[PDB]
Amino acid sequence: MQMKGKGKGISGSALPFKRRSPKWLHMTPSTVVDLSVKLAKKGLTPSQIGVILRDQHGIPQVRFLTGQKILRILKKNGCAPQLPEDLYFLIKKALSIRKHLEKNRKDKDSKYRLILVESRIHRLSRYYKLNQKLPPKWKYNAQTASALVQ
Amino acid sequence: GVGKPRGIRAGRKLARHRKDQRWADNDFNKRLLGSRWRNPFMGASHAKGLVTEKIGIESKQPNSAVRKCVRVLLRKNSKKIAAFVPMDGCLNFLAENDEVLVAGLGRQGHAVGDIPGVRFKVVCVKGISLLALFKGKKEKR
Amino acid sequence: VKVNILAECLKDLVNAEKMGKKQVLLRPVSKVVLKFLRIMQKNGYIGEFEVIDDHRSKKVVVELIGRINKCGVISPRYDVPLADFEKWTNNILPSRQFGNVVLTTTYGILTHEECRKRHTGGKILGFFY
RNA sequence: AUGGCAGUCACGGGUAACGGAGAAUUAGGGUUCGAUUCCGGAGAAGGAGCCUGAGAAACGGCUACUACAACUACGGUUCGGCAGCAGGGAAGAAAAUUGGCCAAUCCUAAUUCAGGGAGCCAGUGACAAGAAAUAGCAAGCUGGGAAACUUACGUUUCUACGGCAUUGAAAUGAGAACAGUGUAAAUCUCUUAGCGAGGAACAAUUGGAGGGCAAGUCAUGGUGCCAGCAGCCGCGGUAAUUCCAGCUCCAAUAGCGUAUAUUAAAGUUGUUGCAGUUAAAAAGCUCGUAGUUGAACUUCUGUUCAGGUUCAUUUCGAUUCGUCGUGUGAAACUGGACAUACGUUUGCAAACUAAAAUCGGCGUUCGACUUAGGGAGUAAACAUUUUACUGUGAAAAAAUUAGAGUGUUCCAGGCAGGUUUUAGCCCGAAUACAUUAGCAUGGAAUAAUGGAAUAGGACUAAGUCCAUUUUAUUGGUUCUUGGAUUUGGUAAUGAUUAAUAGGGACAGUUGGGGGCAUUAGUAUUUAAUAGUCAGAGGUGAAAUUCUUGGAUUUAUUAAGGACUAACUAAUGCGAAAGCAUUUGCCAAAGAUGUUUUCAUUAAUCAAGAACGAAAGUUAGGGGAUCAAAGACGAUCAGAUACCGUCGUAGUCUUAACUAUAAACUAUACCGACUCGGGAUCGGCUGGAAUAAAUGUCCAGUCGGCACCGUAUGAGAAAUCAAAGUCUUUGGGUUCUGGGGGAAG
RNA sequence: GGAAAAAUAAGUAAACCCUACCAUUUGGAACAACAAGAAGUCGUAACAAGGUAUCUGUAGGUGAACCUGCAGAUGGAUCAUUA
Ligand SMILES: [Mg+2]
Ligand SMILES: [Mg+2]
Ligand SMILES: [Mg+2]
Ligand SMILES: [Mg+2]
Ligand SMILES: [Mg+2]
Ligand SMILES: [Mg+2]
Ligand SMILES: [Mg+2]
Ligand SMILES: [Mg+2]
Ligand SMILES: [Mg+2]
Ligand SMILES: [Mg+2]
Ligand SMILES: [Mg+2]
Ligand SMILES: [Mg+2]
Ligand SMILES: [Mg+2]
Ligand SMILES: [Mg+2]
Ligand SMILES: [Mg+2]
Ligand SMILES: [Mg+2]
Ligand SMILES: [Mg+2]
Ligand SMILES: [Mg+2]
Ligand SMILES: [Mg+2]
Ligand SMILES: [Mg+2]
Ligand SMILES: [Mg+2]
Ligand SMILES: [Mg+2]
Ligand SMILES: [Mg+2]
Ligand SMILES: [Mg+2]
Ligand SMILES: [Mg+2]
Ligand SMILES: [Mg+2]
Ligand SMILES: [Mg+2]
Ligand SMILES: [Mg+2]
Ligand SMILES: [Mg+2]
Ligand SMILES: [Mg+2]
Ligand SMILES: [Mg+2]
Ligand SMILES: [Mg+2]
Ligand SMILES: [Mg+2]
Ligand SMILES: [Mg+2]
Ligand SMILES: [Mg+2]
Ligand SMILES: [Mg+2]
Ligand SMILES: [Mg+2]
Ligand SMILES: [Mg+2]
Repeated sequence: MQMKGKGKGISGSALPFKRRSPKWLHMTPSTVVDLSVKLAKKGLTPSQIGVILRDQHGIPQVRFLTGQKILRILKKNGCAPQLPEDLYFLIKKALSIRKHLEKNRKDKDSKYRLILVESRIHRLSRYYKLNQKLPPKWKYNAQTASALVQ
Repeated sequence: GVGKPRGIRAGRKLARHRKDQRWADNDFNKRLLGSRWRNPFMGASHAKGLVTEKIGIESKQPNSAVRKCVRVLLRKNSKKIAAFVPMDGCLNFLAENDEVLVAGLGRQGHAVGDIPGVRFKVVCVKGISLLALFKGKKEKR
Repeated sequence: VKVNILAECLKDLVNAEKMGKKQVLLRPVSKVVLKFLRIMQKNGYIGEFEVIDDHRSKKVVVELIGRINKCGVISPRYDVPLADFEKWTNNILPSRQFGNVVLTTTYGILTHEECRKRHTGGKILGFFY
């Protein structure tokens, strides 16, 4: 359960058996691909886009319907979210921590927490770099983070 | 699993571990640290020497007795040695300054339960086995 | 995490015959887990068994006869020349009468014994008796 | 030019370290040695230099230096180097004759005849190894017995038998010897005549007799914690089972003690195979690159044929002292074939079939003979790259194992077997193991690695450009052959699931988690404002202490520093240390909920970092209470101690530094399993009553402290639901221990 | 024309000295120090709640064992009491 010798459980999510698309719904792969890229253009995470398509337009599992995973759909349509949610977010809070730390240069529990969060980011870089899914010269230090802030 | 690692790729690890955790053995640690060479005999099994004087030593704990002992000077080594003269009348043969052949008593270290700081046995006087001098029909000078 | 599910599945099963369970559900399963299973089955240790299709990696249910005394795996699956056999036969097996040391070969997976027939054997996999 | 090496241990140090072949013990795995007959290396007193030669830095050749050895008429000289043999000296626990010869094995030379301390002979020689005597037989007496004869202790007999300072002759090597064998000679052995055994002899020792450790229950003598024993327990102080000695016993026995290193016992160094709550041993706690370890999918499967294989057999044929053949069923192997299904080309061979030809009889019935056709049948080219496994090539000899083989058995040599085919016969000198790295090669599992995702790939046709073999050669075209592109065609064009793994998004919610603010509340002190009155305070008793320049006391109020009561419990959160007044911000967290994405991203970790009550430290703050040191009372035989009166540092804080603590569950983290049961804390989902409550209850269920009962499961036990799923000994990984004290 | 002694430069480099450093051995004393033992001497720490408990850490003092402050842990002299 990641960086935790003691805490560990089970959040949820278990894709139902039937691999086909729900009955009630009618939507050529293309129909969705539009919503997906349209929604995406507005500036959305494939992570969030899929959420809409489930809560809003009853599409449980875009992959099951298109035969395409969201991020892929998006990448094929130029609408690819440069840096992956994964890294992006970690770095986001990783940063938020730093700002809070400044005015609270004494908050130790937070120094620690950041240490863990920065640790993770180095784990993703190792990964995303190895899958040639991020330039090798990539480096999160403080400038890589503030670089995205601009 | 247990402490030891069970990988087919981790032989090296186990190897170094054994070579290391192995220093915890005295028998090992002993011969490995050329300790045997530093004792009075310099590893040797026996040593010749000259009687420096016959002294007596007192028994320990539940025993009370005058042990016969000779202080010897080993030849090439040149050390003061505490040597227990065996059986009954034995010391009556050891004349001061004679040549004596000494050996240890049960594994070089602890002396016989009774003795205090003596680690050696006397087997020859002027190059004449003691036992021989102990039994009349054998030898005497 | 998890590793050598053959081991995961195997002990879960032993714990079964040992506790006297009437049947067992093995959660993480693979070709290996199944081959080993039909080899025990074929030799008559376990009873009929069903593989449920977990859309991820199947779950198996094995019926328990009551003849399994022990069935485990062997840590790293060392390599074993045909010459290295008696070493392991006298080692793992409770006698020169229940020879069941499953090995992996290039010739697939054979009984401790079959490997001498085919004349090859190779890496150890597990044992049962 | 600036590289080359390194934690997958460089560089440096030690080695009573020359490396192998091998040696000792060995269930398996291991442990310890290899100076030393084979091989390779190095060296000749240390060190450098050189002549010569095909060949050495030789070294039984030379030059100089350092240290030495021999002669001298002291001018000078040595064919002066024994780690060659034989010897001395030395060292020391420790290792043989200043012998013989060239006869055997080989060597050297101009070389059939010469030389060889190689080598062989012999001497010394209990290193060590093989075989083996110190007595055997019988009469008699006799114990036993015993079977008997048979109500008792008596006779016959016999026997596994067994005893004897009684009997008797046979046997025989030691021994010692004319001969013969053998030898270069000599010694010895072997064959063998004359001679050769009866008790101190022609001969057993060595080491013990409480326990471990086989053997005295002697009422034995001496000794008296003395002499001495004792491997470890322990013997011994006047009646010793361990001393001295007698006797009798035991053990191994031409051998047996002892000392030291070493092997096994040592699952007491542990890969197999340990331990780690309390016995030694989990680090205080988290992060984290090296290292180690990693989820699941990709021809499954069926039919038939065949070769053996096995096993079964209400069974068949053969043989005998235990096998074969035959049939079934069965399994699996194999190998084929075929089934969208492990290959393609070649050449060979080919096996059968469909057409066409020719030939015969009467267009057809049929037959033989041709082209086409793949299996099958070999060899080369292909199936991403290794691991790993099969197999053979290689792994010197000797040694180990081991076949044949009566060296008098045996060690062991490798010889030997039959003269009755004997101027010749028969038969031998086999075989296996050899892991680690290299080569050839068969391969389907696990494991790693790889191929088409920007795109591009694949197959195919044409076009174009570059390069090019044979065409005699040089050009120019063309063309074959490689490569580059463009295009068009073909193909289901190309991205496994989504791990009751992990990372993110999101959603209400929960917490004494944390950082800034803020905010209270009594209380302790101390101060003001009033109020009295003689005692307060403290102890078991009192005593220093305080007090009518007013104490203690009562009311109001204020200042100040710390502290958070009661609610507060096997309840909550935090990595741990630790965290409880209100309210407001700041970034964070679990769990639950998910038909959200991402899809191995992960487990643990040397290095290397973040934290870590107290106490303590530096420089400032602050200073109410309590209080180490200190000052005092009392208590005691003693009290600088346990009580009492005071009091400094600290205790509080800012900023630095310090890292330990019974930093405790004394129980490493991740993972899977297995008994029962309710009650909890957080989230969720159904339901019922009221009521329509951020409530209550019933029922589920994830996740979190904890308890109850119980185990034909664990343990030394206390005890453990894990301290369990470990002799039926192996999910992954880190740290730690190896009798005690000296010692952390 | 060959060619001895002599002499020559660069070179291999013996020995020796000086300047640093390594390895292996071995050495040393009064007083001191360490080791072990006891019915020495003084007291009594610890076990028994061992005079109302040990024990860990840190700090300060003391003939001596040890006492004392602050913080812990029970291996405790409790597994327990809002009505
Ligand atoms: Mg889980
Ligand atoms: Mg004793
Ligand atoms: Mg070296
Ligand atoms: Mg060696
Ligand atoms: Mg040699
Ligand atoms: Mg060579
Ligand atoms: Mg010599
Ligand atoms: Mg000769
Ligand atoms: Mg000759
Ligand atoms: Mg000539
Ligand atoms: Mg000889
Ligand atoms: Mg012998
Ligand atoms: Mg003769
Ligand atoms: Mg006689
Ligand atoms: Mg005797
Ligand atoms: Mg004796
Ligand atoms: Mg005796
Ligand atoms: Mg007596
Ligand atoms: Mg012995
Ligand atoms: Mg030991
Ligand atoms: Mg095919
Ligand atoms: Mg708060
Ligand atoms: Mg007071
Ligand atoms: Mg106030
Ligand atoms: Mg609470
Ligand atoms: Mg409160
Ligand atoms: Mg710090
Ligand atoms: Mg201060
Ligand atoms: Mg008094
Ligand atoms: Mg006070
Ligand atoms: Mg509800
Ligand atoms: Mg409930
Ligand atoms: Mg145990
Ligand atoms: Mg219980
Ligand atoms: Mg184990
Ligand atoms: Mg004392
Ligand atoms: Mg203390
Ligand atoms: Mg102190």
